[PDB]
Amino acid sequence: GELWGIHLMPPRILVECLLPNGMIVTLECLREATLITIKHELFKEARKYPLHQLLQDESSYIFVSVTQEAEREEFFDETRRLCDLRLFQPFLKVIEPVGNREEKILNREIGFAIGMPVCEFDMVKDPEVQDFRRNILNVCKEAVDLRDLNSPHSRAMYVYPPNVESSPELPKHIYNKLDKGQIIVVIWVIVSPNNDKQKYTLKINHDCVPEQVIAEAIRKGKYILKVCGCDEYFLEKYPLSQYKYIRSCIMLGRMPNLMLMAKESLYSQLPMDCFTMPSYSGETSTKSLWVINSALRIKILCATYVNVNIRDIDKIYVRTGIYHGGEPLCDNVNTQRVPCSNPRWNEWLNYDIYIPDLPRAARLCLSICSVKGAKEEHCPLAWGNINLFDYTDTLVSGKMALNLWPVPHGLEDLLNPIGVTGSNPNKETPCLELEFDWFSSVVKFPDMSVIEEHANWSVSREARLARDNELRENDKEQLKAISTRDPLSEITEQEKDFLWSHRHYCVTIPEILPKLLLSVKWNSRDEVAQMYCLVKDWPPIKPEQAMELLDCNYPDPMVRGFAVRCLEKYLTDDKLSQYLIQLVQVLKYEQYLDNLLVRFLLKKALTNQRIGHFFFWHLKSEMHNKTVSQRFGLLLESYCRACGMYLKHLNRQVEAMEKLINLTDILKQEKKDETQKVQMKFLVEQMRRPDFMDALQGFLSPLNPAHQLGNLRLEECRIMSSAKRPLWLNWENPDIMSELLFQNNEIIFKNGDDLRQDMLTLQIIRIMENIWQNQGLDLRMLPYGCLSIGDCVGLIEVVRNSHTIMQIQCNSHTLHQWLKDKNKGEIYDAAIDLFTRSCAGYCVATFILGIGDRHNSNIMVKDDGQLFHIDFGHFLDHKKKKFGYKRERVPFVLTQDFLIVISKGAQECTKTREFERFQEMCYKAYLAIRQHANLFINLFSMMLGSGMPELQSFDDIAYIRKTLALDKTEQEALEYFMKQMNDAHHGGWTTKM
Amino acid sequence: MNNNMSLQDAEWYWGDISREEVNEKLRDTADGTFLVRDASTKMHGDYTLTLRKGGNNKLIKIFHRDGKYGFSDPLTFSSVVELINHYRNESLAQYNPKLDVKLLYPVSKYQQDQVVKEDNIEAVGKKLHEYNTQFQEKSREYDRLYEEYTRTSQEIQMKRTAIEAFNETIKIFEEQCQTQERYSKEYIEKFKREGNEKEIQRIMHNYDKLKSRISEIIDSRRRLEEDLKKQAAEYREIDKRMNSIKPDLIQLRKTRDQYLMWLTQKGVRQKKLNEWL
Ligand SMILES: Oc1cc(NCc2ccc(F)cc2)cc(-c2nc(N3CCOCC3)c3sccc3n2)c1
Repeated sequence: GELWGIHLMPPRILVECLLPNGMIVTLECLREATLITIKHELFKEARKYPLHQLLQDESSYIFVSVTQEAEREEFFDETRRLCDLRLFQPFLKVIEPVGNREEKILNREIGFAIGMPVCEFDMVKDPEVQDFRRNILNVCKEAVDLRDLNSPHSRAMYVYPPNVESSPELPKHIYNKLDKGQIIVVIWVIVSPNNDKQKYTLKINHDCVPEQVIAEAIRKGKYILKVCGCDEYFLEKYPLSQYKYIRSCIMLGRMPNLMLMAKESLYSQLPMDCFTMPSYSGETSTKSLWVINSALRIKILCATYVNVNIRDIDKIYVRTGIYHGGEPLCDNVNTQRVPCSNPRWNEWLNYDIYIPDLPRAARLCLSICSVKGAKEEHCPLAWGNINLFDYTDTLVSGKMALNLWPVPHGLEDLLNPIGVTGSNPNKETPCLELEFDWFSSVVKFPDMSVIEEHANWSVSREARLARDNELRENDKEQLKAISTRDPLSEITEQEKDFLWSHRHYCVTIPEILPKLLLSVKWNSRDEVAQMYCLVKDWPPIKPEQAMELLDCNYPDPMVRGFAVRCLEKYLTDDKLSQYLIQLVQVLKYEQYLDNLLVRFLLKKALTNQRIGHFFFWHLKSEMHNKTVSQRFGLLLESYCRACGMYLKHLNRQVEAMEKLINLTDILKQEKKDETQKVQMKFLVEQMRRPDFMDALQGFLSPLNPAHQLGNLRLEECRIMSSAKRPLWLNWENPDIMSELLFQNNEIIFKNGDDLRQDMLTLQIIRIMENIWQNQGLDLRMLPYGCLSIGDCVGLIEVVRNSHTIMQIQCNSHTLHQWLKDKNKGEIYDAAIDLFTRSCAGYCVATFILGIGDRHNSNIMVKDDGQLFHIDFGHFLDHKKKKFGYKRERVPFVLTQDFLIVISKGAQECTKTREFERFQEMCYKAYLAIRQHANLFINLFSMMLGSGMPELQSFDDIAYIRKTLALDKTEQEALEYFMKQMNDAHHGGWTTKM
Repeated sequence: MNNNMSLQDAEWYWGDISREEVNEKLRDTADGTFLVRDASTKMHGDYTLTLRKGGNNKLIKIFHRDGKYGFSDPLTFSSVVELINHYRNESLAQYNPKLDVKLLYPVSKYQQDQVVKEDNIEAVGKKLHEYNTQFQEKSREYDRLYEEYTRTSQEIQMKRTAIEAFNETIKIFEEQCQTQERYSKEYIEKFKREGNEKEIQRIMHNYDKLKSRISEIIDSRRRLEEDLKKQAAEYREIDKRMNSIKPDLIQLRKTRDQYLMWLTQKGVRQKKLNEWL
């Protein structure tokens, strides 16, 4: 709401105006009024009250009040109306302003974008936080100097980057759709202020450069090509087919409509933004870690309290363990079992590990656990993780207090080593007191030069060794056989000893690095020192393989540092945008706030506004989550400070969503028992108001920032049937060439349900599609837009001309009859082809991922024949629990209704040429995803710390291993897939016989 | 007797179960806890020995060549039972000094047989339906408590900020008293002389109105602190209720899993299982 306890104050309200003479003037206000309007009415009435003579003119003063987030905000922008101020209570203090006015407006705008004040970061004691804020500005200034180097073309490249594919080469089936390798393209040109349009139809090669397309248009330096409908430009000199708009038009079979526009006109429209550096920009005895001759021991002093029922629980205790990522470095140690009434221990727990053998990324994972014929169930009450070494390579010492976190929903593990490190900011919380040893004031982890020194010394005692012995053929084949194992396929102890024995030979097959790293004794400084040297000069690998080394099982700084440098060299901005969801979630696994990955992502976010858009929203969506609020908030502060003019565009988006949150909260809470018609009246009445009309019109779509959302078609806006009250919203496309692409932009707003699962599922579908198109299979999937923007707050893209199955049906032949009418004539074959190809990809895609059961409302069909799915509520068969099946179910079962459409009105739909042709497409598609199984496992492994119930552990990710059948042979996996389709179809799915 | 036992009848042999099913059984188990399964049909080797050591699962492949089994060449054991029972009575330090541990605790496939003593299939099938309904009851009960747990945690966080927002307001309203007390002393003292009580009547009326608002705002902040302690007690109360259901959810799941595991044996039809579940 806009006022604490309320949502909106109806115009007639009183406000306590506090003057600098001492008086308190009550004043009648309206909700629409601006500050200079109220300040005119205040100083009008101020003369009645005493001590008027010492008051100055209105122009010298400024309003001040407390906001919803407890900040003393100074309202410089006096055009801001009263309901948009976000006040705590209706009062307004006038004073004379001080300090840097340019900084204070920027800090409030950054604070509004992030969702918390910038002053909250200033009050942080932790030096890691303040070092981050200072040091990260090095990347920010490096980013702006990059995009201002080749100005003003590089200025335009930041704001309007070329949305292109990774590789310029076309697949064969894409190239064959062109006429002798040429596309027919139309370039529109505006005539004058009169606003008439004239087209220039061209016919050119698919690999032409935008400059050469402009050279052909002038027949039919100065100009640049803009996409009609979007705010998307072809500035860079790529092949014309490499752009996603042109590549889509070839597949869809549409005329690409470009707009001729002046280069001087766009360059002048750019902001030419600024980046000001903010205002915050006895001797110690240092001992080395490897000098300490002592085993690790940690004292658990006491736990303050824990929410336990004394009757139901038998005992409580403190479980602890030393962890390198997910792997325990030694045996987990527990405290003595004490009563729930008095949680107190005071005992030195001895861990079987030598302090020098502790690796750089070693972590103390701990929890308070409850206990319940000599059988007992152990359960976690609260959890917490501490990094043994801090961000400056210093080992922890002395006493420290750790406020523990609530256990995540569904986590039955006693410890949570995957979760974030650091104390809970909420102090009204279970607090475990513990004490580490104190040897010196500062115990440091050694430098790389010292590690190399020990590494050479280590291999010397073991019995140029790379080329001393000769690598045999039997050994060379085994290295290939081990590299073919998927990430979660566990290497054996023979294979670990083999991989380590041939660690020097492993450089010849550099994709074996993740297998080689799992073979290292991380509880042994000898082997880690030797691995550090190999990792230093390791041959670089393909970005998709390097993303494995950023998951929770690879916490070492050197291993991660290598992985980030592979992305710097070989990750395209296409594939960065593709995999951005997973790379943002990976930041949760990082030990420290400052790291090589966040610097890489922040630089790419500030040199590419398309990447920076989603980088903002993926971070902003999780700001409610206190496990990552500080990390993500500080990171957003870096972006919002340095991103330039786009912060103003983001605030218009942020303000638009918050107003849609306010109305849907009222509908869910206050209008719960009202009818949907009366709710629509209330909705329309509030949306009609000017503060809502200004906020919810003239801003960029969060689903795609190229899409401009103009005026609301408020009559066509609706509330949906669900109990969470989703809003079916409808905007005009205000672009001058809208009709060629699309006139109206429809988005389903949503406040109750979680859309991270659909966002992931739709990302995976897009990747699955991209694998098939590259391989040769033309299986048209429809990964529609879906972005999560908050705590169960998200947007969904509406597909035009899309109908559910139950709409068409409400007899088995009804679906085939509808599709024949919509595609009546000689274009019937293309519609059945598209339907069959669409069915195949979604039949395979849903089986692998294990999405919720497909009914007629979940399945949808388009006019052209493209089938697609909606509502991926759960996945990886999350409802295997709440039940007891080990079976891999088939969600999308093709009934008689669907088989008739593939078979073209045949009686025996399961025994035709078209169905057998359909079967082969599913088999080729299934094996295509099986061959890229590592990519998907890596992508899911990066999401384990996200907080989704469906992805908490490696047990949950193992569903795709069962459906793809990675432990089995390729042929056995295909025979498995055939049997699963046969069981679901009750014999209808024909066997190889 | 021991070595002459068949590999099928051995308690520690589990057949073609997945590596995930092995990970479930060895989760939070003691050192030397082990079982044997079939090897991956992609990879070389016949069986896989998974055992615990240092809180970690250790996969050791058992190969075969010409009537002999073992971990590496040369293969010296007659059967897999001879290989296992040898390392049940002797350390694996013989094979590899790294993992100095014996095969102490076999994870039996007759483990469920100890718990579910009832022989009849239909009787066990009925208890699975009963245990599943008791599990689903407490599952829906737990979800309802977690819905409250999140909603309560949110509203506490809304209130916690609002308390600080009240305190900033009170600081400003008390700064307004300081603003009055500062500039009123000079003007009231000039007007106490000259016999102008009409001036003091308006100023002291305005001063009382300021203190009246401070009293109300401090009362509103005081009333909010009672709602915070009230709602914080609900958070603690809900967390106690969930931590009592937590262990019941594990046992009801684990027991039902054993009853399902028992019916996985003796080839019970999938149709019957879904009707019971
Ligand atoms: O990614 C998703 C998730 C969910 N689940 C939530 C939900 C549940 C009930 C409900 F009535 C609406 C939404 C729904 C949709 C979803 N999408 C729809 N689409 C309209 C056509 O374009 C694609 C999106 C429609 S049209 C009528 C219902 C509906 N639901 C998409």
